Amino acid sequence: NKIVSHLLVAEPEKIYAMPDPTVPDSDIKALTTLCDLADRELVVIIGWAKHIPGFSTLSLADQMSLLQSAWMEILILGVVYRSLSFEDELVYADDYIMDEDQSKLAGLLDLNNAILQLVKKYKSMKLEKEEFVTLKAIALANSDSMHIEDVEAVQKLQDVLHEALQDYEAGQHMEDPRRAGKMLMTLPLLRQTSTKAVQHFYNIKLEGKVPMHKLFLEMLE
Ligand SMILES: CC(C)N1CCN(c2ccc(/C(=C(/CCCO)c3ccccc3)c3cccc(O)c3)cc2)CC1
Repeated sequence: NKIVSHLLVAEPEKIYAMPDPTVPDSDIKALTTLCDLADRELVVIIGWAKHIPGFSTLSLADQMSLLQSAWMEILILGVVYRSLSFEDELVYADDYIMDEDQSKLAGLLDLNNAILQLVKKYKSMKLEKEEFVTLKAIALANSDSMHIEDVEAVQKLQDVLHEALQDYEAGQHMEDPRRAGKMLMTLPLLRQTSTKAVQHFYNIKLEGKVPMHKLFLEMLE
């Protein structure tokens, strides 16, 4: 329960979405709200990544290559998790919950129903925070960057969290021996949500004027 518990120990406190009650809800209102929210989560994810046992010792050039590859998947994974104790809604933040009608209004119904599949599949198999923490970290390790300096040391980080997930699953879950595989086999749908999400993010020109790669190196200092 070592890495799992240490992952568990390194979760960030809940950050809050804080929508304007002054502004009539709209397309522009929703995208503004979620934009500011993700910006704040990203600050917290650079912080949370630094606590991944092993992440700190790699290149700065490779620390970017992961976050730049994982950050949307990690955003989505958090939202997926908060969303289980609800029904057919997405909990971006405790104070911000979007349902089908609200997705259709932000121009995200397509993407959200996909993320709602991941909500469903996880709750269908009663996912545990220990499993969430360890999967969330796995997604950051296996983001498949195009350009890694130590293509060896990353596989180490993958192999460790991989072991952690088997050791834990073997341990607290002997009811199902083909269960980490099940857990690992959700990773694909989570890539497709992220891939579509990232594409939309560009199509409506949300990247701003400093490239994401530039912002990630700043924070990692
Ligand atoms: C200027 C730059 C530094 N910024 C800009 C904003 N950007 C951003 C905006 C929006 C998002 C999300 C979404 C979620 C839609 C899923 O249904 C999104 C994606 C594409 C288009 C419209 C909404 C998001 C995801 C999960 C959690 C969450 O809080 C926010 C992420 C990131 C981050 C960086």
